[PDB]
This record gives sequence, C-alpha cells and structure tokens, in this order.
Amino acid sequence: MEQEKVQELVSQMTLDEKIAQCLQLSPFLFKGTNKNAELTGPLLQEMKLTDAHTENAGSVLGSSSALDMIGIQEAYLKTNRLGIPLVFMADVIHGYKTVFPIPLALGCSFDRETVRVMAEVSALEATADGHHVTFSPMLDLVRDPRWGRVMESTGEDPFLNSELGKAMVDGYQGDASKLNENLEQMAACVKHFAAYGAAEAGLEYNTVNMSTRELYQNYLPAYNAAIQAGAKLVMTAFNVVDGIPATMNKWLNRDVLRGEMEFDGVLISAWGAVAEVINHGTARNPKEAAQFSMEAGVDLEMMTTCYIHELKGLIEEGKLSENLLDEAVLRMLNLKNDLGLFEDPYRGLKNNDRTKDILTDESRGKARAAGVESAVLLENKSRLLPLAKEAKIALVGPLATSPDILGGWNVYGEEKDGINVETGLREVFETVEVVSTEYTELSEEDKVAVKAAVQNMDVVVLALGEKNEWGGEAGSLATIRLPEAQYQLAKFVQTLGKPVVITLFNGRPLEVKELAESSDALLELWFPGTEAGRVTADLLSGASNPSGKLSMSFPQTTGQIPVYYNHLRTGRPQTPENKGERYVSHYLDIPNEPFYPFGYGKSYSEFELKTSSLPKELNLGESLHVEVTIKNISDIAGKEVIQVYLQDVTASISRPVKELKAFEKVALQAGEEKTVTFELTSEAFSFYNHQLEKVQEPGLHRVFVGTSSEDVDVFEVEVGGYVL
Amino acid sequence: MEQEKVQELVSQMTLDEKIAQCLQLSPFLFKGTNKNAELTGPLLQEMKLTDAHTENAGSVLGSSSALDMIGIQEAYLKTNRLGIPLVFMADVIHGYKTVFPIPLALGCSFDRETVRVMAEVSALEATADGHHVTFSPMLDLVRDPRWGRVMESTGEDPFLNSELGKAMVDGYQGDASKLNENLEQMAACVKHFAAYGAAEAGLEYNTVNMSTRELYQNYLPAYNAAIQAGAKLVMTAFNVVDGIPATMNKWLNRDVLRGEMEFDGVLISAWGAVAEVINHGTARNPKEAAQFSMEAGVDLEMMTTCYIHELKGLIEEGKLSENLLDEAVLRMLNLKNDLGLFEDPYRGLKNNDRTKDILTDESRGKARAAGVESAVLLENKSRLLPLAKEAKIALVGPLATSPDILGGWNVYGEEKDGINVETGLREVFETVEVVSTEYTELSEEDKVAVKAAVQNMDVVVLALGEKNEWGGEAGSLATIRLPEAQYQLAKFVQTLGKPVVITLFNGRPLEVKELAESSDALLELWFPGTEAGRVTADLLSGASNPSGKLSMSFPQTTGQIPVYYNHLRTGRPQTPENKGERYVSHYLDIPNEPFYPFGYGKSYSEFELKTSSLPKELNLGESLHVEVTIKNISDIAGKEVIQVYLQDVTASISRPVKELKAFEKVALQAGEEKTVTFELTSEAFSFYNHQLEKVQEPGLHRVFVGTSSEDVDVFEVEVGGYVL
Ligand SMILES: OC[C@H]1O[C@@H](O)[C@H](O)[C@@H](O)[C@@H]1O
Ligand SMILES: OC[C@H]1O[C@@H](O)[C@H](O)[C@@H](O)[C@@H]1O
Ligand SMILES: [Mg+2]
Ligand SMILES: [Mg+2]
Repeated sequence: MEQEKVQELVSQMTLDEKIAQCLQLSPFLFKGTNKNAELTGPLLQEMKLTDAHTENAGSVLGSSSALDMIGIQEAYLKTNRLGIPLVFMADVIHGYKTVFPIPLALGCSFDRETVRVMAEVSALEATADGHHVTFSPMLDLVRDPRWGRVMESTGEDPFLNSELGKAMVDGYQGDASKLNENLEQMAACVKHFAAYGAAEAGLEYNTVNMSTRELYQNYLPAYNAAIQAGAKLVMTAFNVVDGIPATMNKWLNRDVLRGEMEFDGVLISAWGAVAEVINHGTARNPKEAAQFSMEAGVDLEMMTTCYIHELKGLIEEGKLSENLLDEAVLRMLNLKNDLGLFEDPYRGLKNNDRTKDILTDESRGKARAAGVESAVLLENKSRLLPLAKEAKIALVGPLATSPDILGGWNVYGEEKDGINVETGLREVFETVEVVSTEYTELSEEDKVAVKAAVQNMDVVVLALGEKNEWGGEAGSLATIRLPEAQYQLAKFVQTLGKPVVITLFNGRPLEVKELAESSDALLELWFPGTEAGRVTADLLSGASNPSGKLSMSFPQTTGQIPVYYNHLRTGRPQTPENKGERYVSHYLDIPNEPFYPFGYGKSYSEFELKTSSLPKELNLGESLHVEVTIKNISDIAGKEVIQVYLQDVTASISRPVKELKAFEKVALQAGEEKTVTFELTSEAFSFYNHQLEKVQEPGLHRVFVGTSSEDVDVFEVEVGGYVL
Repeated sequence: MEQEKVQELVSQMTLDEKIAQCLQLSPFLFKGTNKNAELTGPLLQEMKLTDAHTENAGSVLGSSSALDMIGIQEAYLKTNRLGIPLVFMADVIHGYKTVFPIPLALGCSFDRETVRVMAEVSALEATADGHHVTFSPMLDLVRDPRWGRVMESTGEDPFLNSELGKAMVDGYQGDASKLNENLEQMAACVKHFAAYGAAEAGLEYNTVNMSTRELYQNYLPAYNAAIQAGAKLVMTAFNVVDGIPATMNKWLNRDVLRGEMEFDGVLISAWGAVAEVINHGTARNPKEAAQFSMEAGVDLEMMTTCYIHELKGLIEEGKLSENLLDEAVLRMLNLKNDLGLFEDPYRGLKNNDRTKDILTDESRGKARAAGVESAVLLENKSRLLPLAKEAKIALVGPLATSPDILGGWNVYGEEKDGINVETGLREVFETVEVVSTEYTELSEEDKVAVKAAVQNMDVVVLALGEKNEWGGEAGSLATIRLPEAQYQLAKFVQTLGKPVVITLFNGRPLEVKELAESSDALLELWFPGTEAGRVTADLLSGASNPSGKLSMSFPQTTGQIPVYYNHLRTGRPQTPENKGERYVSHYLDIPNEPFYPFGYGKSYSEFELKTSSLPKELNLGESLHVEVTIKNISDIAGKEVIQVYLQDVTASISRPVKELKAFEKVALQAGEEKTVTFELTSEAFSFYNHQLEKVQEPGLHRVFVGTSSEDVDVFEVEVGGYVL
C-alpha cells in the first residue's frame, strides 16, 4: 500500500494500540495457535497480558509451522480494529528443514555463492512455512573460541565476515525493494548490534570492552556492510558496549546505527534484552528500562513487557515523547508493507500449500555441496587421502553413528532426515566395520572392540567430536578441548599400527595438536548439516576434493586465546633472528603462532600462483589492481582460495601485520590455468585514526598474495603524492 | 642550589650537551667504572657512542655498587664542562640486599605500614650503595596471571593498589621536598604509564586495548595516587594505549600525565621503548622515533640512541622546537637539584662508607615480619596447622632445599644470604628428614626416597613451586600450572597416609585446585625474600599466625581468565535461584567463581565483626562513616583484615558488583575487642560516565563489611538530595 495510507494508519491508532505494536510474543500467546495451547493461560497470567495486548501485538516469533501462522493470523485479523497484520519472525541461521553447514563452516568455504545459495534455500523453505523474517546473518567478530556462539559467526576477519554477510542478505532477501512480490525471499535481520563476540573470558553474556577506535576498525564493519546491502532489520546485543547495555545505548543506536549507518528499519531487542538492562544495573525498574530503550530507538521488545506495561504512563507524565512511539510504529508498519502484508497477510500461503518446496532433493544436493566446500583438510601425511573405494574401513568413535551432525542453532531441522557418518560411508565403501563409542568415555570393552575392527580392516576412520549442546548460545567452555576420553581414543588407535584419518565434528576451534600428532590425516567437517555423512564420504573418497580454509585460528592451547592473524607487531616482535632470546614477545611454554592459521587448508591438488607486475607507487585515492595467474599442476581437479592481504608498515596507529582485503575461490581442472583480478580500492589502505577519522596516510604498504595468511609472496607499494 | 642557577645552566649548555643530558647509559659505558670493563668497547662501538656523548650523558642506570658510582661520578665531573653531575637510577623493586616479599605478596598483606617499611629499608640500603632513584612502585592493574609481571603489582584492585603505592612512595622518599637533605631516602619512579598489565593473552609486551572510560576508571587511578603523593619520576610503558605506543602517545603523556595529573618531573622511557616505537609501526626510523617521543614529553631515553643521534638534525631542520629540549633538560636538572647533587654529587657517601647500613639484623627482622604479614593460608583442614615444635616432619619437594626464594626482580640480593626452607625449619623443629626433588621431574628413585622419609616421620611439609625465571619480565605462561611433575608428587604424597601441608612458592596465581584436594593444608608463601625459610617455619609452628588475604583471584583453570572480584553483573547473572538453567551467564565445565577470591585468607584465630548502625540516607557529597567492632573469640592472638566494599546498584554506566573502598588490618589478642572507623568520602561513590566526567549520581548503594569479598554483611544507603 501507498505511504500516505501507512501514515494514515499511525494517525488512527490509539495510544494503547501503538504501544502494543512494539511487542513481540511466542505463537502460543495468541488465540488460534495450533501447538502448545496448554501453555497459553499460565504464561499470559505470569506476563500480565490481556486480550487488548495480544489482539494488538506487533509480531510473533518462533511460529511452529504454516498452519500455526495461518491460524494465528486468521484469528488475529478477525479481532484487530484497523486490520494491521502480524509480522512473523524466526531463527533461520543455517537452514530451515534442509540444514546447511554451521556459519563458521560456511566461513571456511571462502565462497560467497555457497553462502548466498544457503540463504536462498533457507528462505524458500522458511517462507513455505509462513515466516517473514529471519534472525540472520550473525556478524559478530570472534577471536575467542571458548564462546559457544562462534559457530554462528564466519570467524576472525572483518572483511570475510562483511563479504559473506552481504552474500547472506542477498540470498535471503534478493531485491529488497520487491519483498512485497518475491514471496520466496524474506527479510533479514542483522545481529547482534554490537560487539557481542568479545565477551570477556568467553563467558556467555559477559562484559565487552574495547576502545571506540577498535570498535569502528574491527567490530562494526560487517554490520555496516549488511546494512548498506539492504538488510531490513537489526537486532540489539546482550552485552554492554562501553559500559552501557547495547539495547539502551543511545550513542550506539541513535548516533551510530541510525545516524552514521543510516539504518531506518526496525530495531528489535534480543530476547528479553529490554528488561535485562535492569540486571545490568543501568535501569532501576521496568519503567526506566522502557524509557531508556525507547530513547535508544528500540522498536520491538522481544518477549518482555516493559513497553506494554510502562509506555502509557511515561507518555502521559511527559517523561517520553509520543513522537518516538509514532516513529517506532511507522517503522513496524513499513516493514509489514515492505513484506506485502497489507495486500496479502498470509504471504503467498493462503490458497497455496508450499509443503512440496521443503526438503527437496535439489535443496539436499545444495546442502551437500555447501558441506564439501566448507570442510577443511588440516593434515594428510603421505597421501593417505583420498581413500580408494575398495579400502576396508574401521569406522570408530562417538561420531561413527551419532545423528547429532546438524549443528547448533538448528530450530527446525530434524535428525531423522540427516545422514550419519556410517550411512554416508556405506553408500560409497563396500567394506566398513563400525565400533561406536560414547562421547565422554573410553571403556576396556570399547578398546577390545576397536582393536578387533582395526585388525580386520586396512584404515581407520576415527570420528570424533562435540555434542552440539556444548556450543551455541550459553555453551561456553573454559577449556577448548574435546572430552579427554576422545584424545585417549585417538592415542590408543594410533598404537594399532594402521593408518588413521580423523574426521572431526565440532562448532568451535579446539585444541587439536594431540589429534594431528596421533593420526595421518585430519579433516575438519565442523557440523555440515543434513547431508553430513555424504559430505564426509565424498571428501574421504575423493568424489570431492577438500577446499575449505580456516576462517578462525586454531590455538596451540586454551591459554593462547585470543590468537588471530591480524595482530599488532608490538615493540619487541619475535623474529627468526632473535627467537630464543628472553626479552621479546613470547611465551615460555608454547609458540606465538596458533597451531593452524587463518586461511590454512590442504587439497588433493597442487597449485602454482604468480602475481603480475605491480606498480611501485600509487597516488592517494588510487586503486591497486592485482592480477594473479593460477595453475593446477596436478592430475586432480580442485579449488584453491586466492587471498590478498595488505599491511600498513608505519602509521599514526600501530596497524595489523596483515589484513585480508580480497579473496576468490578458483576451480581448476588438472592442468588448467586461470587469471583473476582484484581491485583494492583506496578504502582498503585506509583506517580509523586516534580522532576516529577514516583516513588514508601516505607511506609504505606491503601486498601479500597467496593461499593462506602465511603462504604468500610479498610486494611493496609506496603511496603518496596527490589525491585522485 | 637556587633555581636561577639551574636556569643559567640550561642557558649555557650547547645543543649537543642538552641532547646528551637526555640519554641514560649502563655504568660500564662510562670511564671510571669498576666492573664489566670488558663489555665497554664493543657496546660503545655498536651504539656509536663517543666520549662527547658519554662525558655529557644525563644518567646512569644499574650501577653495581657504591664504588662503581663514585668512580664514575668522579671521572665524569673531572671532564664535564659545566659541572652537571650524573643521576644514578636502579631497579629496587622489593628490596635491595635485604630482599622483602615480591610486590604481589605485599599486596596480600593488606598492610600499608608493611609496604612503607619495605620501601624505607630498600632506600636505606640502595642509597648506601650510591643509588638516587628507584624504578618503583609498579602500579599496573593486573587481571591476567599468565603475565609474568603480575609479581610486581599488588593485584587486581585499583584501591588497594593506589593505597599501597602511596605507602611505597612515602617509604622511599619521605618528605619529597627534602630529598636534598634526607640522604637515606631516594626518588621513586612510578611505572609503567599506562595499562601495561592488560597485555592481551598474558603475552609479554603484547597489545593492550580498553575504552578510554575503563582506562580512567580502573587503570589510571593508582598511578595518579602515587603522582599526587609526590612521586618524582614516571616511566613509560612498552604497550600501545589505544593503538599508540605509550612512549610516543601525546594525549597520554602531555594531556593526561602532565596536564590532568599535573606531573612536572622527569618522564623516562622504559628500556629501549623510544627505539621500539619503530617496531610497533608508528615511526619509520630513529629520526621519527626521536621526534614523536620528544613531542610526547619523554625526557630521558633509556639505553637507545634515537635522541643522541637525531635531535640535532630535527632541531636544525625546524622539525622540532629547541624549547621542548630545554624543557626536558630543565626537568633533568631540577631532579638533580632535588637530590642535592649540585652541593654533594656523591649523595652522602664520599667521606662516609655506609656498608654498616646494608643487610642489618634489624632490616632482616623487618623482612621476616613482612613475609609473615604477606603469606596466605588457603586451606587448613582439621587444624593440622600450627604444627608442634616436636612434630616429626618429612620435608619434601623442589622447594625443600632450593635457594631460589628471593623472587624475581631481585637485581642486588644474594641467595647465599637467604634462608631456605630446610634451614628455616631446622631452627624450629628438632626432627626433619629432607628429600629434595627437581622442579620438573619425578623419578622412581625420588618416590622411593620420599616414601621412606614419610614412613619415618609424622607429617609432610610438601614444598612446591616455581623457579623465579618462570615469571618476571618476559616470563609469560600460557597455562598457569606448575610443572606436571609437581602435581604428580602431591598425588603421590597423598597416597602415603600422613597429613600433608603444601608450602607453595610462586610469583603468580596458579591452578591450585589439585593441590588443595591432595593435601590437608595449603600455605601460599609467594616468594618471601631473604628470610623465606624463617617466615615459613614461624607460620607453620604458630610463632606467627597467617594473616594475608588474596590480592588477586586464583582461577579455577587457565581458561577462566580474566576472573576478578570487581566484575559487572551482566544482563543474565547466575544467581542461587537460577543456578542450573541454561540461558544464564555460566560455563558448561567450571564454576563462575574463582577457586579462591579476592580478600580471602584463613587464620589460626576466629573473629567476630559487628557494624554500628548506619544511616539509611546520605546527601550527595557527604561521607559515609562506617564503624566496625571486631573481637577475637579464640584463644590464639591474630590479625584480621576488615574490608569495606561499595556497590552502585543502578547507574548510567553498568558498575561493578563490588569495589573495595576501605581496609584495615587489626591485631587482637585472645578475647580482645577493638573498634575501627572508616570514612568513605563521596569520591568512593563516584565514577566516570560515558562523557568521561567524574560524577556522583543520586541513588541506591550497598555497603559490604567483612573479611573477604565474599564473607560480608550488607547494608543499603540511599544517596540523594542536596550536595555537601
Ligand atoms: O628488564 C629490563 C631490561 O633489561 C635489559 O638488560 C634487557 O636487555 C631489556 O630487554 C629489558 O627490558
Ligand atoms: O536462545 C534464544 C532465547 O530462547 C529462549 O527460549 C530462552 O528462554 C532465552 O533465554 C534465549 O536467549
Ligand atoms: Mg602508513
Ligand atoms: Mg547509582
């Protein structure tokens, strides 16, 4: 509908209707739900919600199905005075029913198209079941694998996170201006604004603190990129940002997000985050919480009641302007209008059962392809991998048969539809003997069984990993190790004298030195989703060739955290020249280097790269064009991730030794050669100074081209002169 | 001498003389040294120093003795054109020849007079050996025990650190305006400006980053308190402060230190930190390092050559004002004048040998007393301690005979003068059988010998600990554990069936859960210094009653870091009510609480505390007076540390759940009662807001009175109304 009519609607709403429009509830709080109706009476009572509230609520989250949505929306519209439909939102993080790899794995793909396809399939399915908005992409920069929510991020690099966040937004939304016509696309919601991933000591919901300059330099760019690409909503974070809970942080939300970033859509609280400013000690009671959160521009309170119970009194007493409320309401109505809800409140579903669009073989093949892009081959000593299809496999461990391979933040996908490692392997390999063990134990009976199977077979596929519940939200591990029984299993298997491949399933970087050293090959599958066992067999058999690269460093030990590629030099860097000397930046007990670095991953192929001759000088404002020729010099088709880093050698702020500024994943047949070109604009040379200006300074830069943050050629360019 | 004559010197100095005045050298770079003459030629060549530089250098650091000083100063004044004596500086950190407990141990004393006496003795001795300045107190707030330099700090509380820093400054300097007359006192130098203890991942020299507000709130107060108390010098830090190396950080050193803190003394670089701004990538070469360091107000370059080789070109070329150089020179000459050097360049020694003042029995008694104040009794199950003098003791382990008990940052103290654990115990206990073991090994032979000694005796004193070189500068440990052989030893000794007291020697919090569980008693001696074994024997025997309290939290495990008592609440605190629920701030694998908290320590005595009735309301600007009656209800004399904490329940910044704001250690005979009063001024109620203003806001505060950060009674005070 026309904008004037949307505005007319705000004019016609009562104060009570406006206030309720800013409330989001679970589906079973509404009449006409078709699941958990037993919960309705008591929770309404505990939250002090009445029909006047629920008949005028703005939004539902976590609808259980299309029939839930239709039932709720049909009942709601029979009673709603002005005919303002509900907007339905859901956590579609890495797939709906067809589950794709967890986002940290998708990070390791270094493949924008993989990420866009994942998001496109997710929306196809989730719109089929009645959802209008997804709480994705998650764009929190992560340096601390203790935090269980690293699985939701694409990792430690702001540029990669930025690029892949744009890819996700494009996949969910397509052309954002046509979300009222394209009903298999859905609105995206960027989360969590901001810097949630810096939770101190890896502890869920904990303190975040960093300088404003560092917040701009590293922690804000991915949110900004997704906002500029047209993400429709933004969601607040649970943490303080410089001492003030994000939800009520007016500088963050009004000055940065709405002002500088020019975001003009709905700002939704994380769950209960409005009320939880009271816990943080920055609001005395729900009245202050409501006032401060509305002052900060939070439009939609997720499942708490501060707005609903307090806004009327604040407005009547003159402590809050009703204009702020009208602004929030208008943004809510505009979101609904963008989704087409005033013309079709059922968004395509009313006369059109799209059941058939869910969990198709096509979508499954795309989830398999995502998993084979995202896995990272970490070790392969003496070409153990790929295995011949006639290889006799002893498949042993806790991940041999476990159906828990879909990942955390899987709200809608079902394990009954997933493919476990055994099932995947048996489709490919004729001879497999299986010995399942428990996740946290290694018995004498297990050892006897394992030794028998290994003796019978020729190679060991040792399937290790995490239960998904050991990560995700409020899954913090102080020690980033598998259960000790799993390391003991690996040590035992090594003694048996056969070659061992470890296929590792997990949601965070772990201490894997003991695994790498106890086996011949190490394949990081992360959690691949629905097709996990087929992803695993295809990579092991060579039907697919591993091409993922680490998007997050793997520490030597827990106590190395945080360790990351884009670090500062210090005043006393350890060099090859001074290594062993006491008075330099080092640990007495471990190397400075992570066990594996950003951008690292192995392949069954071998590749050669060469960079075309670069200018020795550049003007300010001028782009650097980097041309790279890559050849596959092996007999095996595969993909390589070409990475380009920049370093600012001297600056008014100490700058990182490298920062990723371009990447492309290149597919090459045996012997095939291709040429790729990158443009590093002057923005790539730029950074935030002590006064928070984004600046470009003349001086020397180094340009690194290669296949990891370590395996690079280095070039120098002197920037100066005039500004183009 | 008169100020006009000091200014006349500056006026008469040549540019080259003024430049060299800003250089500090090791003693053996000067003619007339009496030690390490073999190091002189090679190092002069490598630094490209000539006679013209050395005959005009401003200062010596690390003279080896009084005769070293006299020889150097005598030669220097024979050749110096204007008669500007050298100033001699040294690292006197926790004692000179009489070595006192390491600073982290002194923090555990919670005893201002102990710290002042330590610094007084240090100065008595250090002046007797010709030193004018010490590079102490170290006031870096520490929350990360991976960092080896925690041993230099008094711990994780800014108030404690502030109070003890002031005590050290008072001890070293006495009345600062009389340093020209009181020649057994010396100048103090506050270090390291600023925030060095926040080194990321515990890694030496590594990146520090925090918000400006947090810098002011927590990281600057102790420096400021020492500066306001009259500390003569400040030394720069190695780290970046918000991306700019402290040494060339103009905002930090010009705006904050000289401006806001009103410091007008010598700012000296940490060792090589001027040259090292190059390594950090914020200066391209020595010429820039010199320019930016002088712009930032660094007066004295410690053992690098940027100033000496580059200032003349910078000033001649008009890139740097000669007036900044004149300001630095005037500060150097004012220090020298403050120390009386223009009247007596030998500061009391030329005709007065003060060897009689070094390592006196009185000074040894003071060090023992400091050691018994600073040790922390952590466990004492079943009243194992104190031991009877007739107790038959098997003394076993790596600290049984090791002479390494003086601590890190012990430049001048000698192990031959220290008292080891065996020697200390045999002065007190008639029957001791000793089995020494290695720091990192546990052999079969050791086990046989330990088993035999334990069989023979009745109780085991298991002496474990760190070598001092595993801490101090560039002694970072990623895992804060003793060598695993020592945990294996404690496990072994537990099997032998006799009661075990573990006496732990160390420079950092460690993972001690496995020790506490493998023994009946656990006594944290840190490194007590020269009287170590007598301290140990006196506490074990009950001649002294433990009275130290932790000034730094002991983590559950390395991955809990950082963990500290003055933490924020979060939006989802774990409470006794919700413990067990998933969606709260917790770890899956460990408690939120540290293994032992701030302000914890046991005693042989038992105490009862009662707080007198408190007002329910307070005006803004008004002090709260807290009166506490304490009684020793046991038959054993002892000391207790009464602690007072304040909480700001609601604020415009999320405030810590508690902050220490007063403490007093109270000595009580059996059955004795005393009353102590504390004034919490309005400053105790104040904090830095989002604008960096220091404010007091009306509202609710809680007042906690007790004997640790956990063992407290709680009161509420509503602050509001008018101001004063
Ligand atoms: O410990 C203070 C200084 O001592 C010197 O001898 C070392 O060479 C320096 O690297 C160190 O910072
Ligand atoms: O995980 C998202 C949210 O889900 C809800 O079911 C929980 O009650 C919240 O504590 C949580 O933040
Ligand atoms: Mg530069
Ligand atoms: Mg308050």
